[PDB]
Amino acid sequence: LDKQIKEIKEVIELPVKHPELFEALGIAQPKGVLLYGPPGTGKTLLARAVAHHTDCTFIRVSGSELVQKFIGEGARMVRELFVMAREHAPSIIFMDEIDSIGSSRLEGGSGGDSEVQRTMLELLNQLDGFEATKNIKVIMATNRIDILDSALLRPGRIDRKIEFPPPNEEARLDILKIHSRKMNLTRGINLRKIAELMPGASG
Amino acid sequence: LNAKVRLLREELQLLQEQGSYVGEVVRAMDKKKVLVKVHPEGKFVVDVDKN
Amino acid sequence: ASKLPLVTPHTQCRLKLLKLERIKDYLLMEEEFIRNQEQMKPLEEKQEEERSKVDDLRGTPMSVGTLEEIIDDNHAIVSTSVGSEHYVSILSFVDKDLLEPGCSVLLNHKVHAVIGVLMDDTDPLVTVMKVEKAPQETYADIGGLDNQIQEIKESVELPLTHPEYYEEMGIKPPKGVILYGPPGTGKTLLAKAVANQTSATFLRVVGSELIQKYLGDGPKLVRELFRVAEEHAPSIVFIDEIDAIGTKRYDSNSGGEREIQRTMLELLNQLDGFDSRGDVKVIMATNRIETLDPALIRPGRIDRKIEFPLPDEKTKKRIFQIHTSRMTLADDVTLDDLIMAKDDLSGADIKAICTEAGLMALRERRMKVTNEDFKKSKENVLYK
Ligand SMILES: Nc1ncnc2c1ncn2[C@@H]1O[C@H](COP(=O)(O)OP(=O)(O)OP(=O)(O)O)[C@@H](O)[C@H]1O
Ligand SMILES: Nc1ncnc2c1ncn2[C@@H]1O[C@H](COP(=O)(O)OP(=O)(O)O)[C@@H](O)[C@H]1O
Ligand SMILES: [Mg+2]
Repeated sequence: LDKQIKEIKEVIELPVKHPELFEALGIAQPKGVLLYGPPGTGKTLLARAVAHHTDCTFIRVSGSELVQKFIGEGARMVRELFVMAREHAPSIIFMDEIDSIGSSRLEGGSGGDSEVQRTMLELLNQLDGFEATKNIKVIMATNRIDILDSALLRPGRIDRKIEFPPPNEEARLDILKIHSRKMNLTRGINLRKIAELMPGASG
Repeated sequence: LNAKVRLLREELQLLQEQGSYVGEVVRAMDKKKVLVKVHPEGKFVVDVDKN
Repeated sequence: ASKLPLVTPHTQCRLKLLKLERIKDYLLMEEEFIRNQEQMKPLEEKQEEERSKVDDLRGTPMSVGTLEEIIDDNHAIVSTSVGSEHYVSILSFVDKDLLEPGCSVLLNHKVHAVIGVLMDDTDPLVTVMKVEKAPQETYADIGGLDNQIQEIKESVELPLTHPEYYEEMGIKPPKGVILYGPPGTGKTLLAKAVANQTSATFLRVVGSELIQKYLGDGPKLVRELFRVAEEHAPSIVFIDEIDAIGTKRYDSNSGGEREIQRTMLELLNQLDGFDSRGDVKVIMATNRIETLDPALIRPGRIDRKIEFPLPDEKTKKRIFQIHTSRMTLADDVTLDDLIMAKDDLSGADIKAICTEAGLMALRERRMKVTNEDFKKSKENVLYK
């Protein structure tokens, strides 16, 4: 996942350490990244890793009611979490979309229409020029971008999109070598054949 | 040794006196007065010791 | 303490001088009168003796309580923090003018008598929807429109800055303004410019959060919003994407589609109820105006309707001029070729193309921008 690492570094790490480098070209610093791909291909760990290396307080919201008591007493709105974000200025907000959301009916198509989507719509509408403090970023992880509503696909809203294709032979072999280190192995495994015996899988 | 014995003897009388509550401070006010909250009761407006 | 506002001479005229001299003489004589008693019959310090007596009267702890009902002859029913309530009296040093139902009051520890009244502690909401600082630069950044800018200025700025033109002809300024048009053409941008220029308190709220998850919460939120907007000052209320409440439906909503109707009726009342409105201006904006209720837009609630059309090629050139003002642009590029890259591109595509080209040049650790960067940027942003 080296190319994805480079692409996310250009829009996360750079506009914190060297803002003047972006001011030299006189363009606004990006604030929106969207990651898309099949489930289990390594999106959430990547967001966690980049937030770890840049030293940013990694915050994520799932809209549950257990944690609500920490955000506020009633929290009629949803923007109230900014009251807690700006105290840890270099912060990142993460949001995840459920694996099953259709367009016909049932999940996604019927019942509800967005949930996570309306949350990012509100958040981006906030920090589009009305926000004073800087160094706040937003990320999602969804599959099948074609189902996103049109209000979120406007050319000026999302700054970057990144795709996570299912691994090929080399990626499967590397993941296997990474994850077999935790076990007591034996001299000579020839796990190349093991990788070649698994096809069209996930990481 | 005499000092430690005297202290041990006085400990019994010292320990008999009353306890003290624990609270959470909301925000301060004028002239050395603050506002505090004790969890199973309502909030109080209290004064501050000289130290 | 607002002794005399009639200083309209505002010059070295003998009238103002004589008025000031007489004011000084009156003040000196009253000072002598109010000092003589402290020099002849003090009977107490009266600077700290009374304060010491008052502090002695009230105990060192004092608890907070909620008023529920007050009788004129200095007593009331106060609910303690636990909930049991009493029939205590009222002292005289409590300045009985802030006595209102629901305000936290300071009661004595022993007899629970009302000794003081307490100021409140803001609200969580106010911070959520109070704009603090002006976002960015004023109308000089817009370009292209130049026509409805004067209309907005007539509605919001002119009634406040020069409230003399209207009084000569005796009219009330137009009340409501709504902005409609295709997406991505510069409505929120005009709102930002007004927010930067203006001097009143600016309140912003999106339409997608007017719908709640319980019963009867929506009308409550609307009422609280206009109460906050009313109780401060001359202010501006900005509501964005109203149609979002009539287009998308959420399963998290406890009711069905009728609670949306209840929220709508509440909003209509708040815009044109029979209470005295006061001094509040409303700005609304949407891109699907053929769906919302025509009873919400009748004259007397919304008086001005402004359409934002697609940009023309002159405005396209002006926008490209604006958005590459501080870019180290090479001499090879030409904007004319980019003008008709797409037949009906809007304002946002220009900024998208410029920023993406800048990023692509940033990758190669460069400073200038060449043609092939723009050529690839347009394909990256437009053709998916
Ligand atoms: N007339 C214009 N002059 C200058 N910039 C413009 C103009 N129209 C669009 N833009 C650019 O496009 C961006 C999009 O603006 P904005 O989102 O406020 O538009 P909008 O049409 O009100 O949006 P929406 O309908 O999606 O709420 C602006 O921030 C600006 O960069
Ligand atoms: N590219 C990868 N390399 C190594 N391990 C991976 C990779 N992708 C996934 N994993 C492992 O598989 C798990 C998949 O979970 P995750 O990647 O968070 O799913 P998703 O990204 O779809 O939310 C991770 O916890 C990680 O331990
Ligand atoms: Mg808008």
